[PDB]
Amino acid sequence: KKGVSSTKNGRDSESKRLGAKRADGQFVTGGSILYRQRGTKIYPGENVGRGGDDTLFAKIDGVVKFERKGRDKKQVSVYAVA
Amino acid sequence: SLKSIIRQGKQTRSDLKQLRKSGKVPAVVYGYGTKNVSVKVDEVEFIKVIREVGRNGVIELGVGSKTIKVMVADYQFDPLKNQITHIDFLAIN
Amino acid sequence: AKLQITLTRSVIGRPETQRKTVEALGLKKTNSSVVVEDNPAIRGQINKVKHLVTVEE
Amino acid sequence: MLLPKRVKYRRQHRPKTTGRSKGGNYVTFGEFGLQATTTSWITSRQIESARIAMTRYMKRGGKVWIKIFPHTPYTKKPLEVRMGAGKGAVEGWIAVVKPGRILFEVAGVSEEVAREALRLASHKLPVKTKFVKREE
RNA sequence: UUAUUGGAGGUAGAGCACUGUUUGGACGAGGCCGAAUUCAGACAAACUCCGAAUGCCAAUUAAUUUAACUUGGGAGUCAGAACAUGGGUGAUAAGGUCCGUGUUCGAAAGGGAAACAGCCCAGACCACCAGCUAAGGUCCCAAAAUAUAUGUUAAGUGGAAAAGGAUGUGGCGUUGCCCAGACAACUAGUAGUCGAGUGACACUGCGCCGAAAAUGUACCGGGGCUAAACAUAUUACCGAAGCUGUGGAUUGUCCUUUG
RNA sequence: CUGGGGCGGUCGCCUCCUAAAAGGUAACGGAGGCGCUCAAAGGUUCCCUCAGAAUGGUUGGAAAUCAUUCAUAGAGUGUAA
RNA sequence: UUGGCACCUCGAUGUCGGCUCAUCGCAUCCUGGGGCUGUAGUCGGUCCCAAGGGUUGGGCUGUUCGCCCAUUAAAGCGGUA
RNA sequence: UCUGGUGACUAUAGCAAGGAGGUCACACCUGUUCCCAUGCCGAACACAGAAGUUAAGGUCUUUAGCGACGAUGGUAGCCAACUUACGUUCCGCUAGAGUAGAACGUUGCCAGGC
Ligand SMILES: [Mg+2]
Ligand SMILES: [Mg+2]
Ligand SMILES: [Mg+2]
Ligand SMILES: [Mg+2]
Ligand SMILES: [Mg+2]
Ligand SMILES: [Mg+2]
Ligand SMILES: [Mg+2]
Ligand SMILES: [Mg+2]
Ligand SMILES: [Mg+2]
Ligand SMILES: [Mg+2]
Ligand SMILES: [Mg+2]
Ligand SMILES: [Mg+2]
Ligand SMILES: [Mg+2]
Ligand SMILES: [Mg+2]
Ligand SMILES: [Mg+2]
Ligand SMILES: [Mg+2]
Ligand SMILES: [Mg+2]
Ligand SMILES: [Mg+2]
Ligand SMILES: [Mg+2]
Repeated sequence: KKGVSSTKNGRDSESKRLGAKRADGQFVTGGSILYRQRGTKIYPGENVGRGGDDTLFAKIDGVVKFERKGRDKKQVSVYAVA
Repeated sequence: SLKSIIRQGKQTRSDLKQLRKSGKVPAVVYGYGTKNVSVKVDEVEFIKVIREVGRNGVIELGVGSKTIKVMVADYQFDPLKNQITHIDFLAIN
Repeated sequence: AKLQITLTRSVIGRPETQRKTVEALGLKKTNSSVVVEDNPAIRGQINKVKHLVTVEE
Repeated sequence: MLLPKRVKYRRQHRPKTTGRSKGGNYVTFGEFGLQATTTSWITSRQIESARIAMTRYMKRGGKVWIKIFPHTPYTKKPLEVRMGAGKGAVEGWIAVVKPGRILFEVAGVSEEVAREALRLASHKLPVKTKFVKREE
């Protein structure tokens, strides 16, 4: 029956949905979103262009592949061929 | 001088510890003039490797033929039972 | 090159994937049977839903 | 009363008290060691109260170290309040021992003396202990 | 769902190269105790040069089974609970509270756990004085072995507690004392005379004490047990509304030669 | 809102951790910010590489410029992570 | 005892002290039996086994508790809504 | 084959040391009238040139001492199963991190001249 101290913070942000939005192998279309981040965790490759610091999105038709070309960097390409 | 082992038949299961209750110890061999053969030496004679030179030395084992002039490379000494498991061998060539 | 499966233990009280595998072999209630051709697609399923089934030959 | 000087954040979790020991279970410094075998905490005041009882039987002779410096804080909410408004302040420090890791290493002594003095400080600790000497 | 391949991400673990915390050795940095670095060690939810088990999205992939989705009428729920594990809070306190993830109850009757929504087996369409089996058991109340073989304990441990204490008792290992004769016991102040074991350690199973609460024995369910207890294996048998045998029920599929 | 209520503190957005290697995921659990600023701190074309550690050199902050050498990012990015 | 949790009771489970009347544990206050004393004896300290029986009259405050007076072989600690 | 230009290969390729040469090809320098320009100075950028030099850059051959890659065996963790309230065992799959065996002083496409 004693007056307990006041908390200070609580107070979380909401969320953002991150991570992969398509996966290795399937068939995508020329506006769709591959991957998105608050930075650059995956560089783009051929036929994939960046957005405003986010949302690696495929230029044209095809299927997707993930790939590395340095020792740490990773990239995404789409080949329209089939 | 005094060692012997059997070429431990590979792909053993996780019942490897109920033969460690008897005083065995698994081991492998390396070396220039060999290929990696898992052996099963019994540690009852491993009060008799201190009794030749100590730690650094040479003692042969004879797993069939080709008693390798070897040297004790490393332990895996797990306490709380005061025992040694998985010692290793290394030829000198 | 044949296997016949028999469901011996029951299916309630087992988690949601193993209860969902055991109809894909075709078993439907206990003490049933089904005869299946041997296939490495089959003998991966009965590894998962082992400790229930009794097989032979 | 060994304390950390600086601590990043003053209110932290409690360590996962399972498993084996990380390492540090081979003695390196003294000839004679004392390791543990059961899984409690030690609360930064045993570790000096096992140091003063250790020193006086040897009359400050040979070298004696410790090996367990407490890093983690732990908080006790004040005298009889209802549950939940935030964590309480710290009151001590702690370092969790796993089974099978060395507490004390002593040197500069015969065997028959130091084996007594480790026993006399093994009753000041909330753990079960066992004598040991330089795995060779 | 499963095998195959290809992938996303940084937990458990590990580690000190990174920001930070550390105890030890030599290392310089005034005129008798201290000021950068180096060696050997440690710690971490907001520390990672590393980094799995599993899950997760996709193969125009192959095997097995039965769903899935679009539209349109009709709702009900928005007071959950206990177990098993990963966690925060709490005091590694609760039949506590709060999330993840499974099961069962809720909405599920039977058999076992002495009785006992949440634990252990298993899902009741109804009949019969039929057989096998699951979980738990087999001297009696009460269906079934006073079964077989190896051992163990002497306390009712089984049939509720730790730190510690101790020539309890077994299978285990190492080692130093030895008919030249110790360790028991005699007589000397140099130590003589007695004829089969004695100490240290090291690891383990089973015990004992530590053990005090309130109508009446009083946690075995009771009688009672030195095997009717524990460990180790091998054999039958009982054991449910499970599954079979069989009679008729209602609905569906397929033959449809309407069975 | 509330581990019954008034009292104290909170009420929306942003960033971590808890969160259990996809996403998601609570608590009166742990830490921090914002309710703008910039006519150039926006666009383009070229070119350059850092904070420090030494080593000496009018002034000496221990360190306000100058060179030389070893510097993989140990600096910087208008604002908290 | 002071709390923590909200599981039963709000279509009522009457709540502190005291009188009446008990009943039960032993971690024992007296009495019975011992060990040990830094026990000369008489007294006294400390510990073990022991529930069969005993456990006081007054002033003060609603009191519980408490202090104080005069005794007694002693003025025990608790459970029983 | 070798020297140069442009590609791919996770630094196995690079730094750290040491020895070898020529400039037929890169450099080093000779200058600033012009092309252009240093918040200054043609050191750099550009331009004009070829007497010198292999010391330097780059090239080539050794050295595993610096980093880097790295197997077989183990041990911790762990999906599934069993037993149990123990900071648990036991059985069946996947399987690291550190540490050792070591491999390693690059590889290969296409051009123009030998
Ligand atoms: Mg960890
Ligand atoms: Mg954690
Ligand atoms: Mg709980
Ligand atoms: Mg849940
Ligand atoms: Mg259900
Ligand atoms: Mg019953
Ligand atoms: Mg009866
Ligand atoms: Mg029928
Ligand atoms: Mg309140
Ligand atoms: Mg996540
Ligand atoms: Mg209470
Ligand atoms: Mg509740
Ligand atoms: Mg009502
Ligand atoms: Mg009523
Ligand atoms: Mg009333
Ligand atoms: Mg008594
Ligand atoms: Mg009485
Ligand atoms: Mg009066
Ligand atoms: Mg010039």
